[PDB]
Amino acid sequence: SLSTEATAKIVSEFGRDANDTGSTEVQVALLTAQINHLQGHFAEHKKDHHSRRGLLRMVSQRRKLLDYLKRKDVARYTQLIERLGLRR
Amino acid sequence: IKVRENEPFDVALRRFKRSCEKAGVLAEVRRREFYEKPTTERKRAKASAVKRHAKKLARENARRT
Amino acid sequence: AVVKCKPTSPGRRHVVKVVNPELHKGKPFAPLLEKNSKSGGRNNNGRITTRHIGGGHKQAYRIVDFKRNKDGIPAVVERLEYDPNRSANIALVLYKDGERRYILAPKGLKAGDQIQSGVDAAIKPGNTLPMRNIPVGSTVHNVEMKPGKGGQLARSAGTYVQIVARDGAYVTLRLRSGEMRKVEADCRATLGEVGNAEHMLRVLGKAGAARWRGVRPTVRGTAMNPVDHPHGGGEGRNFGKHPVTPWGVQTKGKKTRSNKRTDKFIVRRRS
Amino acid sequence: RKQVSDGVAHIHASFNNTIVTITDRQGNALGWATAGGSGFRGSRKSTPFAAQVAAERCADAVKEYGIKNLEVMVKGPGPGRESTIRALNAAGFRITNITDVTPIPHNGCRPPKKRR
Amino acid sequence: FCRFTAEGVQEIDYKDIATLKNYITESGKIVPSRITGTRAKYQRQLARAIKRARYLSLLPYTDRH
Amino acid sequence: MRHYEIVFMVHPDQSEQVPGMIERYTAAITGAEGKIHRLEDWGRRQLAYPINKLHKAHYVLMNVEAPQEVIDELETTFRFNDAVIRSMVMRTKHAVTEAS
RNA sequence: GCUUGAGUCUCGUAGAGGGGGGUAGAAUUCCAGGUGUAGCGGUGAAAUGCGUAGAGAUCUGGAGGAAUACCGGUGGCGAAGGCGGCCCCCUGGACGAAGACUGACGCUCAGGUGCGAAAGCGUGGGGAGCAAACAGGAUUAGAUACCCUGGUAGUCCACGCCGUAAACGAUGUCGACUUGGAGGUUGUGCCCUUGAGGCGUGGCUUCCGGAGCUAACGCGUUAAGUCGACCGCCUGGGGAGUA
Repeated sequence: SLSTEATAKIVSEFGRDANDTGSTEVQVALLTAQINHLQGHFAEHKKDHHSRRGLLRMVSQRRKLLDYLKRKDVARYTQLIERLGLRR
Repeated sequence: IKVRENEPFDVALRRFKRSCEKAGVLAEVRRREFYEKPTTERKRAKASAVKRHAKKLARENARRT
Repeated sequence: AVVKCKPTSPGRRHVVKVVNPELHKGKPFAPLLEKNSKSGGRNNNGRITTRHIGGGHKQAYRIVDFKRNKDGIPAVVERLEYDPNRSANIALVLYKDGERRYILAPKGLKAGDQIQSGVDAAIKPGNTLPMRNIPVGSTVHNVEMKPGKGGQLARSAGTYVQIVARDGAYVTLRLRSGEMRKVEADCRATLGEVGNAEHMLRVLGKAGAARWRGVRPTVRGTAMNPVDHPHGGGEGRNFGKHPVTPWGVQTKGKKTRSNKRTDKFIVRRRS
Repeated sequence: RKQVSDGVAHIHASFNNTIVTITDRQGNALGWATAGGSGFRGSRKSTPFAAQVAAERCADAVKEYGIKNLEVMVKGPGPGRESTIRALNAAGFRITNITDVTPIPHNGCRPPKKRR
Repeated sequence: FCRFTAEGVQEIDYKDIATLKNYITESGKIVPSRITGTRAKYQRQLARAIKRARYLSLLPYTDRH
Repeated sequence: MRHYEIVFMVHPDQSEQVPGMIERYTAAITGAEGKIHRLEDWGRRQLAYPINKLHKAHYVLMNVEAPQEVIDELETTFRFNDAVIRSMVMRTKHAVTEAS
């Protein structure tokens, strides 16, 4: 469930430093890692609707954050989407 | 449930039966589940219990007794 | 998986095919094959003894190792195979010494699982153990009636028995029909249920589909004549008789069990 | 008659009837008497007096067994549940210990809907 | 009105059955917090401890076993 | 790697064997880089109710700190052992070495 | 550009939140056996029903399905429906402390999508108890009802369909302000834990009530009060929420 050591890697890889944990690049990548990890949880059991809404919240949360970054700076937006492998 | 009153009893003195239920749960599941009325009869149980407590702290009238 | 076919033509609208992707699509293991000639219900006297048998696609018999007497040598499952002679799929396993055998494929099995037989095998589906070494309450299949007989209970696809009790040298089982049966504890059985549990969800669709299964058309007794069937007759669909077999034995409820030597092993009949 | 020493007196005091059965310590019954077997048919079957007279008619026909001390098993609410054991103490027996054996379920099977 | 580990703080354990016998009656039933005066936080933890001791046969479910 | 609290009862006929399972199960945990914290054997004590047969079984407390893949295979060894009666495993809660 | 909006991380807290898999006890039912005898059961009363083929009662052993007494509390969680024995795994949501970071990324939302009590439907199982339908016995002038004895579907499981409730605090969502008291639950700060504490600060929630509002009942800091943003809905009753 996106443990502490998993979150420490993403902040040090996408952010400017270890303290830049709130940037849009970090937040989108942080949500994407939880989405991909929760894919295997929802690959099975076919009925966990309560947690699926929690997944659907961060799916829309990523969408709102990505649209803000696209409107703010296209160069950082285009660099982020190729780094995560999304935006069909 | 269990009572002895070892030697000097000469009488039942079986208040340990009514100390837990001895009638309460057996005359409650012998019929009438509804899956519903336990919610309704318990909402009104504490609704009247708190008004007997509300008038327990609001009985300060003279009443001339 | 279960697949519904599109109504492109009559005889196809009501077809559901059970296609199973991991079945090996190539030719089977040739050294474990031999001929299997059709009989058509005929016997040594050449007369049809079992009706509605004849025709059908040619099928070669596959030697399935039911006994599972290779003890102490682990076997790795190579691939799943289609067996035309049985309702279930068969697993081709490769032993550690280079010997290949066909076994009845259990429910949970893929191409790569390691199985072993004997007495020292662990509690795993596909492993064969004597029933005094199998815990009571577990589900087993390929059950033997006699020590070394080979395994005769719960061999169809999806069928299984349950070890209900184990008292002394006899083990009481719950057969798939719902019959309590006692057998020798020296007998072996394979853990788990038999695979291909989607078999009974298959609908044939057409008359021909049953025709190439080896099954011939079945004629109703009412449609027959009094010289042919005990029902026979009828000037405008008249029956007026108790339902019986074509040889006079009453059907629709008549206990034909008369054995008197295996009844000691039966505890409770089916319901 | 076997001349038994002790025993257990099971009481099945249901809503409509009271069944008093005196067994031994191993649960083998030695005799019984019910409120509906002691006359009292109809509304007089479910009353503490009919349970009281059920113990008096259970005081005999035992036992020949020669019971001196016994345990009382009370089951069900009953119209009595106290008169049937008061008469058992006054019948010439020694009431050693009493326990409740009411089959109280822990939310098992579903109760019926009857008697609206 | 009495108090328990809400003041003398320790975590609820399912093994020290000496303290758990004070919160069950002679029939093995769990005494409510309205009698012992325990807080709801530890009453829920106590309920799990009683159920756990019942599972490990350290405390009886009832006296009719 | 999580803490655990394993408590299991053994059949009284194998209570002369109650040390024998200790080195087999702890070496399975320590063989998978698992830390042992307690070996609290309570002995053969009275049961509250008869469990599947006569009472007065033997208790063993383990309270180990082990990964997931070794605890569930140890649970399966409790399943297929007729001596083991009614085993259970608890939360992590930073496994302690107290409460005898 | 900036930070009081919103959001992320760090350390913790509570919870029947959800899904999957095992396991424990009581109880009901059924089977076999032992003891044991004329009633058992049911009702306002009675009968259908069960029983001398030996019932009811009691004990022992076994097989099954369902649900978790006590805890249990206008207690808690979830957007709603709803969720409670215990344990293993996965996982969602909420709250608190003091810091760090992004820098308005916010609110609502026709269409659309997803979830969605119970009953019911399709396929395959299961079926203890309960129980529509149905039968018999009662009541009644009549009783295809209320009562009793039974009893099928269903209630249970796996995957889909149905999208309907008095789906209701009958009160849409988000945001700001406006006397108070008495409690519950869950964090946290300070002081002496100097003694079942004292003084504050947050989230949720229950009751009573000031101003204000309302046709009144009543709501009343979780407003039906004072203001802003957006969506949906109503234009007398029947017809009819029908064709």
